[PDB]
Amino acid sequence: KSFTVEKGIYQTSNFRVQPTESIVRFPNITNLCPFDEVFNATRFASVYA
Amino acid sequence: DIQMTQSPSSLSASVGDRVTITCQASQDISNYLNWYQQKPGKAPKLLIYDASNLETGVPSRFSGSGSGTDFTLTISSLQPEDIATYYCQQYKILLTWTFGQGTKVEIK
Ligand SMILES: *[C@@H]1O[C@H](CO)[C@@H](O)[C@H](O)[C@H]1NC(C)=O
Ligand SMILES: *[C@@H]1O[C@H](CO)[C@@H](O)[C@H](O)[C@H]1NC(C)=O
Repeated sequence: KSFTVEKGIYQTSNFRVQPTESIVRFPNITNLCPFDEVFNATRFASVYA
Repeated sequence: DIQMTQSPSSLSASVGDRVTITCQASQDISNYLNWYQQKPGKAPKLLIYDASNLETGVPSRFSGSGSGTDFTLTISSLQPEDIATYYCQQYKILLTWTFGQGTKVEIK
């Protein structure tokens, strides 16, 4: 924060290396999921059961 | 998908006899069945609308029972005024509906 620097040593900041690629991994299950059987079903059960 | 089967395809009997019929399914469907009768003509008719519950306005010569995937219908005393077509159908999805195949009856 000045226009003049005295003789010596100084410490300013830090450095970090950057990545270059993106990787994702998931299991290979490919079955359609049965949400249909419950949401639009015909008759629902009773509260006490 | 849901698929039915009926058995046997046809049978014949005489008056005053017990008759039976079987309807089978590929997976349990929890007693949501019914049967339809349709004589040669125009209008199919509702006969039994549950596992063992019958529609009003029909005499008491009919019975039937079942659960899981095993379902049987029967008539205790055949009468000559019974020559028609029969079917079993099911329902568990809001719309995925299908009838069976067909059962034939003939008199002696
Ligand atoms: C799919 O995942 C299974 C799980 O072990 C694995 O054995 C298989 O090699 C993977 N790939 C294919 C094409 O099945
Ligand atoms: C249930 O049935 C309705 C019929 O209109 C459909 O729009 C809906 O997507 C179905 N539910 C599921 C989870 O598929």
